[PDB]
Amino acid sequence: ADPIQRTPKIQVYSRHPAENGKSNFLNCYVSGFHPSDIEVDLLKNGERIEKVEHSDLSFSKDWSFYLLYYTEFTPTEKDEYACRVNHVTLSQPKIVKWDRDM
Amino acid sequence: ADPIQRTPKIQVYSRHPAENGKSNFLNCYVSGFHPSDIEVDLLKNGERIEKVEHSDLSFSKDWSFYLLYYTEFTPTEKDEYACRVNHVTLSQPKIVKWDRDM
Amino acid sequence: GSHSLRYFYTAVSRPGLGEPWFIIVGYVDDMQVLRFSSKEETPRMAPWLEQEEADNWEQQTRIVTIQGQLSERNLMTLVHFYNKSMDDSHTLQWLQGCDVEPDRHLCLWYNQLAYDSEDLPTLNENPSSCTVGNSTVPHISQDLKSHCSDLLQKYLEKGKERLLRSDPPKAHVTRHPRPEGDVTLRCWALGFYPADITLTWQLNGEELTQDMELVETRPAGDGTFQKWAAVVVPLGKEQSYTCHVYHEGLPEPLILRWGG
Amino acid sequence: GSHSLRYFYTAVSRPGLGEPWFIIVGYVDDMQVLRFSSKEETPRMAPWLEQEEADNWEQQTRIVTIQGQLSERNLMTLVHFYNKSMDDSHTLQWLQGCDVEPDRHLCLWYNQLAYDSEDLPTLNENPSSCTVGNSTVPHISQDLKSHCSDLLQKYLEKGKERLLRSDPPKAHVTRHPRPEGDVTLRCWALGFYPADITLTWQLNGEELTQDMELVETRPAGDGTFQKWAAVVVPLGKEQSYTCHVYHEGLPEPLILRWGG
Amino acid sequence: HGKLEQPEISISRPRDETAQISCKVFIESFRSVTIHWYRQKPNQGLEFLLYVLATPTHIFLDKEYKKMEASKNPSASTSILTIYSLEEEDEAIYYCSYGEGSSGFHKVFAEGTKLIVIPSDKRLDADISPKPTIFLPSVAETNLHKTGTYLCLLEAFFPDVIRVYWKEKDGNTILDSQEGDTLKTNDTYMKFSWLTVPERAMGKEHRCIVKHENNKGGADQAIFFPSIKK
Amino acid sequence: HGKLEQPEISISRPRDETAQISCKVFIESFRSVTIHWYRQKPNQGLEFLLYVLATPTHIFLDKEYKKMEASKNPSASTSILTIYSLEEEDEAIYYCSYGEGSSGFHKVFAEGTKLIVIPSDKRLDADISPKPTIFLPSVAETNLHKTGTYLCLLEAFFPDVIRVYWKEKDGNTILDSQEGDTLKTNDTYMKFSWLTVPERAMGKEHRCIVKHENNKGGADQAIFFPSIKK
Amino acid sequence: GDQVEQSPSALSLHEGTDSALRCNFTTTMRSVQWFRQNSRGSLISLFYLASGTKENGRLKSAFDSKERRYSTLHIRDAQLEDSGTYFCAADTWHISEGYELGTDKLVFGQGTQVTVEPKSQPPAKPSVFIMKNGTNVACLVKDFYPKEVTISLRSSKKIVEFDPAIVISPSGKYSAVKLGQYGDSNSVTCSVQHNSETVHSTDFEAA
Amino acid sequence: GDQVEQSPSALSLHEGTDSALRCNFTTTMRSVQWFRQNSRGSLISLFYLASGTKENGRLKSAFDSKERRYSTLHIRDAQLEDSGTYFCAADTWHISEGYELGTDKLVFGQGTQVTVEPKSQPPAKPSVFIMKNGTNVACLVKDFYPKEVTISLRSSKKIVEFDPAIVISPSGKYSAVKLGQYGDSNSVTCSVQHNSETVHSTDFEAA
Ligand SMILES: *[C@]1(O)O[C@H](CO)[C@@H](O[C@@]2(O)O[C@H](CO)[C@@H](O[C@]3(O)O[C@H](CO)[C@@H](O)[C@H](O)[C@@H]3O)[C@H](O)[C@H]2NC(C)=O)[C@H](O)[C@H]1NC(C)=O
Ligand SMILES: *[C@]1(O)O[C@H](CO)[C@@H](O[C@@]2(O)O[C@H](CO)[C@@H](O[C@]3(O)O[C@H](CO)[C@@H](O)[C@H](O)[C@@H]3O)[C@H](O)[C@H]2NC(C)=O)[C@H](O)[C@H]1NC(C)=O
Ligand SMILES: *[C@]1(O)O[C@H](CO[C@@H]2O[C@@H](C)[C@@H](O)[C@@H](O)[C@@H]2O)[C@@H](O[C@@H]2O[C@H](CO)[C@@H](O)[C@H](O)[C@H]2NC(C)=O)[C@H](O)[C@H]1NC(C)=O
Ligand SMILES: *[C@@]1(O)O[C@H](CO)[C@@H](O[C@@]2(O)O[C@H](CO)[C@@H](O)[C@H](O)[C@H]2NC(C)=O)[C@H](O)[C@H]1NC(C)=O
Ligand SMILES: *[C@]1(O)O[C@H](CO)[C@@H](O[C@@]2(O)O[C@H](CO)[C@@H](O)[C@H](O)[C@H]2NC(C)=O)[C@H](O)[C@H]1NC(C)=O
Repeated sequence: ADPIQRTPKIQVYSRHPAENGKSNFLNCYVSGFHPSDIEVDLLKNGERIEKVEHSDLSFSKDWSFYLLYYTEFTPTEKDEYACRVNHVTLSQPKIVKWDRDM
Repeated sequence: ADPIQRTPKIQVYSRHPAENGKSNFLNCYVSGFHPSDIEVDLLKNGERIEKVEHSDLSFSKDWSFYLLYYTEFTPTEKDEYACRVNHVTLSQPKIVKWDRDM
Repeated sequence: GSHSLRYFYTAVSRPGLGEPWFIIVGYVDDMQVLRFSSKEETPRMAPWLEQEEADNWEQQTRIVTIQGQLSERNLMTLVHFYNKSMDDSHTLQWLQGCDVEPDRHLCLWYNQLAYDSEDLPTLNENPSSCTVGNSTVPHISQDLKSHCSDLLQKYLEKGKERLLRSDPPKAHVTRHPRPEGDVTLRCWALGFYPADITLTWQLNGEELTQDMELVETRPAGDGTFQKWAAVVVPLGKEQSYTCHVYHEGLPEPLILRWGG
Repeated sequence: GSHSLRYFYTAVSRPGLGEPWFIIVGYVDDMQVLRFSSKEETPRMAPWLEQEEADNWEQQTRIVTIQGQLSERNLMTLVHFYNKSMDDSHTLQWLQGCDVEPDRHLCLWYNQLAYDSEDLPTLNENPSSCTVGNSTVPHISQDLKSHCSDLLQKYLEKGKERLLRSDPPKAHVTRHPRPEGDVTLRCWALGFYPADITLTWQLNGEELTQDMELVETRPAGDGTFQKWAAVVVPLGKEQSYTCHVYHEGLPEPLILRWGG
Repeated sequence: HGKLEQPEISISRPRDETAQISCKVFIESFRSVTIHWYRQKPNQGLEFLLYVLATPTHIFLDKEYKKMEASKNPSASTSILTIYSLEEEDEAIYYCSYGEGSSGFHKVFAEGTKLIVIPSDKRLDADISPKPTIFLPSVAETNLHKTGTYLCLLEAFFPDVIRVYWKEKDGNTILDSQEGDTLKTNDTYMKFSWLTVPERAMGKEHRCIVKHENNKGGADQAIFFPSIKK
Repeated sequence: HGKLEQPEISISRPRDETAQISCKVFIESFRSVTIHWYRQKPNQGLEFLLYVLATPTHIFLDKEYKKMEASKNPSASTSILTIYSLEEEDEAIYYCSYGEGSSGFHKVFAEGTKLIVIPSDKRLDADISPKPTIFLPSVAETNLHKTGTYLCLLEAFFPDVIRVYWKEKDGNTILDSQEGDTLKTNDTYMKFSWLTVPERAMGKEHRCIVKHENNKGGADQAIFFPSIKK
Repeated sequence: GDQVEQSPSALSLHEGTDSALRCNFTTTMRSVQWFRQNSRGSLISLFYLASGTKENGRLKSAFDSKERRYSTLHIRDAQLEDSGTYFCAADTWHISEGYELGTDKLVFGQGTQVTVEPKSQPPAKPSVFIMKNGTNVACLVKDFYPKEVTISLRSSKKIVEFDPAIVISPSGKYSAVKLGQYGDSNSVTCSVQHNSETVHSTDFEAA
Repeated sequence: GDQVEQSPSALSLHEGTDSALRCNFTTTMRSVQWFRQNSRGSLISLFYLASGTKENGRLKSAFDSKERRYSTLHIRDAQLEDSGTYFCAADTWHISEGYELGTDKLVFGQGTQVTVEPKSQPPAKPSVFIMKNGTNVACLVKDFYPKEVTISLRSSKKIVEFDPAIVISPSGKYSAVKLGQYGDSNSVTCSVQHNSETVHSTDFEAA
């Protein structure tokens, strides 16, 4: 491969301490990847959550790219979540299961 | 510096299409080994056959050496033969079972 | 305590769509203060900056836009300089900006470009300084390199609250049992602005810095960043592992322990 | 038909017993015709040779001996130039010979030596000529290079029976199936003379040069060579595989299928 | 006949004075141009001086309290290199160039012109132009080698760099001839070239096209090799 | 004071006469040594000639049954290269060399000898040998630099093959000197080299040493150079 | 300033040898240019590149981006039509007052002057010629070998002499002329000595 | 001598400069040797090889085992004390009409005149003094950089003046000396013009 490619580093997390019951935001912060175009979507129990705004596409000193997604959801101790991320890579899209620990 | 040594190759077979009963000669051929110091003995159902002669030491294009040890044997359906060759290049003396086709 | 301002220009190529794609995020000491792109006529500045009635500062807008226009020809020129088929998506990332701090009269300016992720040999030495100007000489001209010391100081007085702050770390550890027999000690740090923060686990006075788990210090999304560093520890030795959470928005070393 | 005489000098050292070890087998085509080493006063040539009360081989006797002789110094001046501990055994291989072919008045003089296993840079362009022409009579004829041809002649004439002969290859194919679903067809070639035999498996159509098991062609103690090449054939087809055997003896390339 | 031309090989003008060096560009779109000027000393590389926007940005060379050289772009379709207050170290060869491509450089360069600094000794003493004097082929060569040579030995000048050149006048096609180095003559210079006459085409005259800053008139000398009868 | 070195550095002998070069050998293994001889022409590189076996068994060079030269090896622990039938393309630099005892090879050559073939002159009678001309330091320099330079000027010498080094003759050792390339004097040859003596060593006597074939008696020149204090 | 270094300050080769020029700078560049200066002073571009390898004829310029700071130019089968002063040069992106992605100034190196001397093969004999006329005399020679040469002279009324000038003929040999201000108003002759063999221009003059 | 080609026929470098000398033979060679012979003295020896690559001081060179036909010699951080001619010579095993595995004959390349010129250096101002010898006045120009120089001896009854001597001084600067013979000897002062300035012997002689 000649076009210097860089694959994204994904993290999914709550903006504040997750206390299922009340509102907060679902964040998926993709960064460290390069080739601009990136498809990042949210998920709920398996489907595609919507009406999600994203950040002002900027980069790091290493000319790497970073984007942040976030939504207005109501945390519950039974609604499994994960981030949907696919971009110029090898394997199939990448889904990141949200976890209490991080 | 590190000398370039070449292990010995071995081929044990009958001079003529062997038929147990009528005579034939047993041949343990060795070739491609470099350091000429080499030990080669035939075996009749397990032991080192009395006296076996061999050819005069010659070598090939890549200076590798080759010798063939032949003996007078009377193949007999229920008598196994094989070759014993020990070189500066191998772990323990190698034995070569003599099968009638190969 | 050096403060700063940078603009990250980003432009892309689309397989024969005529007009390219692009943007221009701008920041100051880790806080976004400005913005611009195609199919946009103006610089939606930071809402948190209530400027007074008339926009007396847009010479930077002059700057950006032309950069928008010019953006094309560049990706154009860049494409022929290197043998590159106009059929393959291309991108040109550019970054200008500068630092600031009185004492030594600090004012260095960064201007760097990259083709498809490739530093582009600019002749001028890199981090160049800039604080002086001839006598009786207004330099109102097009350049941004001369409006740093000016435009930085401009952004830091129209929204001081969000640029003069220092939200310290709220840290706490957490125990999570390992079916394997070990226990992960996750030292969190939440709500802190000056992104540059460092957490660290020590074991009998020896930092375990290079042999611990660490996450790219991700963005809260509301105005600050979060970060947690962790370790695996013997079922028991817990109370022996400490978590030093440094940061200057915290006088002395914040130190944690936890377990249960 | 071309022809070629060869001498294989081979020498070894051991401790400091001084007495180096050596042999000088000399072949003509694939028939060894001369033996001579240490512990032999005379070059003991091959039995099967019309001998006519003639101590007229001296020239060959002379040459060989010396060669055997310098083996003392030679084998030695070769240790120091490399300063290799005279405690580790060493060997000095030498090869001279020529391939004549009057139908083209051709002659090629070979002369290669090698120390432990590496060739020795010599002034010679290894393959050279052995037919010299000036308009004179005297000379010093005592260079193995200037007789090789003649000697070859001698051997050929004094041996036309065994040397100038072609004993074709007798060939059969064997079917001795293997465990896991695919028969093994071994093509045989026995007692053919010049070792150069090329056996080949195929499908009427093409050859299977890339998927075969080939035994380097071995010798049988009567002055003939035998070789085999086999492959894995499906128990079904089992016959659309022919064995084309090629050799100097049989004009009509031998073709082999199984029994029926 | 050109992509960048630079008349006047050399220019010699008195100490602490102003000098004129210009290259007539021949390329339209002459406005969206950027012309770099270059300096080459005795045995040094070639260094950069300035760039012109092909539209009198009048980019000038200022070095702390000093305006040193000027870049410009008139109607005569040329850029001129103005050099102020001449001192010796400023004595060197000057080149004008630009870059073929929007994003690049096939880098097109010119012949360049060497600036000559002159102190006192004369008030334009004499003319100071090449002084010809031709030489006839050798009857000795014609006779024995059926070959001929002819030349044009000059003298009495000050144009340090006078580059000589010949070509078959009829089909005036520059044809590499050969000459020897420049030798001094009590603060005057004089070169001597020549040729290997194509054995069978020796007619009446081919031409010794000389050229110098100070040469009678201001045109390349046209020199011929007439025949005889007396 | 030697591993293998040659006597004279230049040899000028008559056309069609004999010339033999020499090379003092210094290895006891002598009887069982091998001495090598190469020649060299003006910037060409050493060319082999002959080898001298362990003691006699002399070898030589016939040119189709007419000898050209011969290496020898006598009592005086040295070998010798003779040259008969002298001609110009036989004039060069001859070198001696030996190959380490037990077949080793850090090959050693000597300083070599230039073989000059001299034509004719009445009966060649003239004093052609070095001729000094000392010059002491310059007070200016002494005064201002606290240095002192000397000039060793030799002329009216012939071979044209001299070696001149400034040895601090109070103690045998060499001093970084400078020297002018040898210029040809109409029918002879001349040469000079200087020495820059530092301060704290100005007090010592230095001697410039000339070594040249045709030079009086047959020994190097002893040129002493005072050292004074005022 | 100071940030470029050409390999040999000068170098000379035989017809049919193979050598290379190197030159490096560490201030990252966009491209390295290669030129040949004629005696006329004209600047002949040889190669152009911002990426790896290129080749044509015998000259080949090599520049590679592992740092984009060093470039080499090798020569194979070097022929007479090559000698000259070679230069390496580097250009770099120039950013306008606006944002026009242009090209900054070119940086050259010191000068490595190539000098390609001819093959050495069985010599030949030098045929002198006559060239003089009016208090002026200068000998000639067509295709001889070594720079080694001495153009003797035969005049009646002598004055000071000057330095010669040996060029390099087409065939591959040397040639030359030795200036000389003499008299002998139409009469002069030349004499040459080379390789112990002398040649009087007279030896060719016939009638 | 039909089997060894020395790469550079000539080469020059400033201190700190770098370079290589190639040398390949028209026949298998067993061992290679690289010599360096100064002005006109002995042949010093730098390397002996039979396979591989050795490196002494700054120099490095090699013979590539599997080829036995090519040798290379590099000079790094060149320095004035590396001037002089380099020679590469190799050999090969021989075989007597009696199988004596001998090896004597040593082939030499054509040689390479390596010349190290001084670092580019800010011009230097000479010092001029006058050596004397009734009828003999010598002009000594000292520690000046740019070689470009003009020395003249102001005298009236000038007998014979010789060309000037210009040797690379110790410190890497240039130096010169020039003799001649005169009548007014004692009067004779020497004037030096270098780098547009003028320096007089006189300028220093105290008084
Ligand atoms: C030898 O002396 O060389 C000189 C210089 O090249 C020759 O001088 C002349 O005569 O060359 C030609 C031939 O006569 C002259 O050309 C003429 O005479 O020019 C004038 C114009 O001024 C006009 O009459 C015609 O145009 C002629 O062609 C030329 O003027 C002479 N050169 C000078 C300046 O003196 C000379 O002839 C030659 N000697 C011999 C014997 O060949
Ligand atoms: C300047 O004039 O050069 C001349 C000629 O080279 C120098 O002349 C002398 O003195 O040079 C040496 C040094 O004194 C003399 O050598 C001595 O004197 O030779 C005699 C033998 O005759 C003996 O005393 C010792 O062997 C000395 O070395 C030499 O003889 C002189 N030359 C002649 C022939 O006159 C002269 O010294 C020098 N001037 C100065 C001030 O340096
Ligand atoms: C120039 O000579 O380049 C070298 C750097 O080494 C070379 O470059 C790399 C990228 C490869 O091509 C590799 O093959 C070469 O090694 C510099 O030369 C010297 O390098 C020394 C170590 O190799 C180092 O010790 C010296 O400091 C360094 N400079 C010196 C003192 O010569 C050099 O700087 C470059 N330009 C030059 C010669 O000025
Ligand atoms: C050189 O060898 O010979 C010439 C010519 O004979 C010598 O020239 C001079 O100098 O000889 C004497 C001695 O000075 C003078 O009177 C003549 O006028 C000169 N001849 C001419 C006409 O030039 C020259 O001296 C000599 N060279 C050397 C170094 O001895
Ligand atoms: C001698 O010097 O050996 C070298 C190295 O093998 C040869 O170099 C070249 O020229 O070999 C081939 C033939 O031109 C080229 O393709 C190689 O690129 C080049 N080797 C290198 C890396 O320089 C020489 O040609 C050879 N000399 C002669 C006169 O044969």
